[PDB]
Amino acid sequence: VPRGSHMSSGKTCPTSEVSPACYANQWETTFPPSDIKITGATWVQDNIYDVTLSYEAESLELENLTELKIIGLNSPTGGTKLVWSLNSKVYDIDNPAKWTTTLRVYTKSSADDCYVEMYPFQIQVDWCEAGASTDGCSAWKWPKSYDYDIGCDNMQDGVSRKHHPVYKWPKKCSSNC
Repeated sequence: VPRGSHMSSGKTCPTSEVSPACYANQWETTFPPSDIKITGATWVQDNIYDVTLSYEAESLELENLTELKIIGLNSPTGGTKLVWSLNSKVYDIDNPAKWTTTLRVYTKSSADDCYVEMYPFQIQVDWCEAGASTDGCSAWKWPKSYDYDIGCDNMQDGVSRKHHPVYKWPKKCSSNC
């Protein structure tokens, strides 16, 4: 089957087992609606996994986008993952409203220790500045800059200060545990 390392389908998680690490009766609902989630995971080694993050959110157009980045990431490759940046010359999405990126992440054991989960992080969005097109920006009914907070915080009574949970998946991406 594979002709080297890091090409093995056998370290890939069942997608049915990649799911929210927590649930809440109330999440933060500031800023445009979004759906932010992990859709796939692959075990690298130890507590390190490669994952696919999927982002969908009400947006302006690519031309209006100044910067779009994941920050606060607990990762062996560092805490920032820019997917678009006019300043830093990163051009890795086609549409701010719907995109995916891959992240290499550290994990911790979940409350069910058949699973692991990633650590909290933020997605920062910046529109309409610093060289971006201003076309449509006056009509935008939301702030030009904002953060989505991702995490399973220490809730009381099911009330979270985060917009969305972090995700969990089976330890080692095993199908059976």
